[PDB]
Amino acid sequence: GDDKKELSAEKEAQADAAAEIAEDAAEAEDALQDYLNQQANNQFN
Amino acid sequence: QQQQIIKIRITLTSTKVKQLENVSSNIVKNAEQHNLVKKGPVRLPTKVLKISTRKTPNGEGSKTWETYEMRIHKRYIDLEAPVQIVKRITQITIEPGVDVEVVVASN
Amino acid sequence: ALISKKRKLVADGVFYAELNEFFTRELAEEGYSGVEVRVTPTKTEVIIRATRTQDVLGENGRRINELTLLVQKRFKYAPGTIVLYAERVQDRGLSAVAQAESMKFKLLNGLAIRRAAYGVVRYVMESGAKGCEVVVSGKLRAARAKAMKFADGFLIHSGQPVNDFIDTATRHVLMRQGVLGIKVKIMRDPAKSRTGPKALPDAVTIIEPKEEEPILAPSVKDY
Amino acid sequence: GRVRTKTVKRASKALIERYYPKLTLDFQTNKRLCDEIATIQSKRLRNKIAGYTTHLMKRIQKGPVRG
Amino acid sequence: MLMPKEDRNKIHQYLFQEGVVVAKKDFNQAKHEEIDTKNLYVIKALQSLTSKGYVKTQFSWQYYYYTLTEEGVEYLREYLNLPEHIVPATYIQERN
RNA sequence: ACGGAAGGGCACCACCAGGAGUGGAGCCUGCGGCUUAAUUUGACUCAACACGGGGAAACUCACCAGGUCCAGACACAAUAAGGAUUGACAGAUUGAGAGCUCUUUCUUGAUUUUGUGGGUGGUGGUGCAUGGCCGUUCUUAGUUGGUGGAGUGAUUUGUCUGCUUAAUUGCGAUAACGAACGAGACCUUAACCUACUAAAUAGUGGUGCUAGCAUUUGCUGGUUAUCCACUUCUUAGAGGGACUAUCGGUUUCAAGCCGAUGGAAGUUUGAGGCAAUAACAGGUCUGUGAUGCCCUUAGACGUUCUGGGCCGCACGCGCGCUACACUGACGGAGCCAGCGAGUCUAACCUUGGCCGAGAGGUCUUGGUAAUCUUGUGAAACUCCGUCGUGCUGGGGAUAGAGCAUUGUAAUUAUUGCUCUUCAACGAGGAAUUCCUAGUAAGCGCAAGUCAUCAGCUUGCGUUGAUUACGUCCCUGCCCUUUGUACACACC
Ligand SMILES: [Mg+2]
Ligand SMILES: [Mg+2]
Ligand SMILES: [Mg+2]
Ligand SMILES: [Mg+2]
Ligand SMILES: [Mg+2]
Ligand SMILES: [Mg+2]
Ligand SMILES: [Mg+2]
Ligand SMILES: [Mg+2]
Ligand SMILES: [Mg+2]
Ligand SMILES: [Mg+2]
Ligand SMILES: [Mg+2]
Ligand SMILES: [Mg+2]
Ligand SMILES: [Mg+2]
Ligand SMILES: [Mg+2]
Ligand SMILES: [Mg+2]
Ligand SMILES: [Mg+2]
Ligand SMILES: [Mg+2]
Ligand SMILES: [Mg+2]
Ligand SMILES: [Mg+2]
Ligand SMILES: [Mg+2]
Ligand SMILES: [Mg+2]
Ligand SMILES: [Mg+2]
Ligand SMILES: [Mg+2]
Ligand SMILES: [Mg+2]
Ligand SMILES: [Mg+2]
Ligand SMILES: [Mg+2]
Ligand SMILES: [Mg+2]
Repeated sequence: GDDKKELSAEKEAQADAAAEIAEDAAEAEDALQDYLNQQANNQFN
Repeated sequence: QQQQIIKIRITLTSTKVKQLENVSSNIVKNAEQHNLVKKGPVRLPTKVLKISTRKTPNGEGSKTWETYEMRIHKRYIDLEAPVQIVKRITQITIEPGVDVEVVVASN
Repeated sequence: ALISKKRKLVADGVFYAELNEFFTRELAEEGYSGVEVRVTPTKTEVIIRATRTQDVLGENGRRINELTLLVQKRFKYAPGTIVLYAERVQDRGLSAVAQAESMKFKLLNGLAIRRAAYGVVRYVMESGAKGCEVVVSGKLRAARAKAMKFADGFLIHSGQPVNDFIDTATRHVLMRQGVLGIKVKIMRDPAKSRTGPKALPDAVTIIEPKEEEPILAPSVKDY
Repeated sequence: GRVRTKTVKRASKALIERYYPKLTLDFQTNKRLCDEIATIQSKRLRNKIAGYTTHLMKRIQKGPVRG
Repeated sequence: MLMPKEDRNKIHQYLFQEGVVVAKKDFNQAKHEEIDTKNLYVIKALQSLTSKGYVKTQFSWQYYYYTLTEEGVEYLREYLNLPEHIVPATYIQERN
């Protein structure tokens, strides 16, 4: 990374931590095949 | 209608004294707290597992040695109580870290 | 059974250690963050502290089943004597291991090195940390190896409070040109310790005196 | 050597500053005083302190002290 | 590998039951725990099954952790001929 | 950042004052070298050379002489049920009861085999591609920010003449004030608790039951519960204790330092653990299923099996052990530690009894252990003898012959015992190492390794000094000042 574009790092970094707070706020609420294995040879026995 | 004094020996063993002594003094009170008959916690000599090793993965350097150690703390409390309290006292009072052992027997 | 107590406690540690490993490998993409093994009569209980516990689970119980079976068949348990339970962690933002594995992941979707770490700092900080610090060592794109410190806020580095207050973790992220190492170091505010010392051994609070209005010639009050 | 670090000497200052009535030429009670009157995290650091805040005390009696 | 169909079956069979296999990295055992063939037969059997996408392999502390995957759950469904809506330890046990 | 300038410091990996030595010898053991089929390899100033936990008989193992096997995923293609392929008894063959290969002619049934692609293992290379860990600088004391001051600025001052400290530890001086990392604090261990909570897995007093000698009551023993009581000694929980206290010297009467009294303790209480910023082409791909790239992949650098090798010996270097005797050797006798460790799906730690000169054997036994081994009755050391300064009975190298143990295996002699054989070495040139109090030195023990093997290491206790309590002379480092055309920074 270039020292000549540090600000642009810290900023997208900031936003990264921001969207990380998004995913962790929407987690403060957010939104069979039977017969069995050993038994299908006990039935087909 | 049941019960009967069975003469019991609880042995507590761990590496974390606060929890160990948690379960220890908790037990002793909660036994005379309803009038049993015991011999209070006997702390056996705490015993120290050392491992002494070179820090280096290889060979280079002044030979720095380094000793790891693990302390084992073992208690035992002897109880004279009916069949009931025993199990009541075994199942609960449990704790992540303390090993409880209950033996019975005259010998 | 029939084991020397010495043998037994050492024995138990190894067990935790093999266990912890296994999960760290199997459950990385779910932010595995550590375990604990509660021994009881009738059951050995294993709680998985991972951040994304919906995946640790699977469709109506698919994955934890597999895991148990796995854990079971290895150490030779008797189907029922072993029990697995996943469980989200209170704030990943103060879990070394959590954030190491985050970088690993960050850096594998190929975020700029600094962008990766600098956000990792700035989230840990946000998660209420009293200091954090990240090292990235190894080789990127150039041939010669480098290293960087990324740190913010307050850390301490010596003596017992270390054991008390700083969490650390090294993870090895394996890339194409070579393999570089992450080192995360979060330090938690001692003021909230819940169960230990509530401050640095350094803290010396002086209580603020009350201003008093003295004088007044004697007198005495009856009751 | 037995040179008291700043944290000890700093703290002694602060205490004499605002508890000269109370406090004594006696360490033993200056000790107990420190418990009520200030939080410290270790018995060692407290006596280390109270011993020195007694020192400073013991020689204010014989003239001022800068600080 | 070189191994009779009989041992291939036992393997695939056992895999379809448990939906999971473990095995110590040590060839030359000649008897697996649980399964009934050579250790070598297992490890390399699933190795194939894995590298044709049907199962995950995990290593750690010398010990091979095999997980049956959905796409595989089809394949050995064929190899064992058993009908759709069969099994693999993908029930919730009793009231467990 | 660096200097071959200048001024200050700091230190038994520096000297002073001394101790005990290494350097000389015999052997043990690493490194070189040489030799060899191979004598696998890393590392070479402190910071390579009893280091890689590296004590290799197989294994380990990487090296050498040979012999098997694929454990060559998966994809396409080919051969192909008239059989793709697999195995084998005997013989031959072979080191071999390897169907290795061949003779012969059964067997097996789509699991292989051939090809290309793609993988895969590899103690193969590369540590000058890397992670991680470690060592070194460092027995060091340094690093940074807020508000203020200076500067256009990079920066600076704060972070300093002096004094002080183990310490950028403090006092003080002061365009600075007041803080944080590192030092301190903290934690661990060894010291003090007749105060607190207890104990047949620790121990004391009394009492029974009882032995011995005295007898006048006494003295000395026996008895895993015949009973009562206690917690001094032992154990480990919770507290308490010390803060260089009181006093007195000395000091910019400042931080401090010194002496005396008291105290378990007054050298950071003694010893450790932790340990900022930064640096090195330090070491490690031979710890890793950590790893990039390179090499190799069936007549293999994969792996395994048989045998040899790491031990080879004109010689150079390093760590060590044992000694050159009388403060001793030998023989009888006294007889005292502490840190440890021990067997489940097993053969670990071993008491007691026998047998044996011994090493050892055999029969039983206690212990998953403060319960048993074990009071680990250890060694120096203490006592009474013998020998008498003579290479002597100091010394025990080398060597012969016999017994026994571990092991599938002991030859190139694993180790142990016995008789014999009886070397060098008469205190060590130039040089050089370590160290300040329960320390040095002497002395043995347990643990790691470990089937068997410690002349090594990590710890431990036993006996217990002489001499400093200083300095900058040597050596090493740190600091200012100062020069620079260096900044990939004097490689
Ligand atoms: Mg600090
Ligand atoms: Mg410290
Ligand atoms: Mg001298
Ligand atoms: Mg000399
Ligand atoms: Mg071999
Ligand atoms: Mg091919
Ligand atoms: Mg090819
Ligand atoms: Mg490899
Ligand atoms: Mg290097
Ligand atoms: Mg490295
Ligand atoms: Mg090299
Ligand atoms: Mg010193
Ligand atoms: Mg300005
Ligand atoms: Mg300066
Ligand atoms: Mg006591
Ligand atoms: Mg005295
Ligand atoms: Mg180099
Ligand atoms: Mg490595
Ligand atoms: Mg060798
Ligand atoms: Mg050495
Ligand atoms: Mg005989
Ligand atoms: Mg028995
Ligand atoms: Mg002679
Ligand atoms: Mg002799
Ligand atoms: Mg040994
Ligand atoms: Mg060694
Ligand atoms: Mg200049």
